[PDB]
Amino acid sequence: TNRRKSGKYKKVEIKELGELRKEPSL
Repeated sequence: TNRRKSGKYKKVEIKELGELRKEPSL
């Protein structure tokens, strides 16, 4: 498996999983 906890992911993964479709706003 791939451990996404590598760390860039706080920005990277959250951004691409969501900002392409909804606001990156909280």
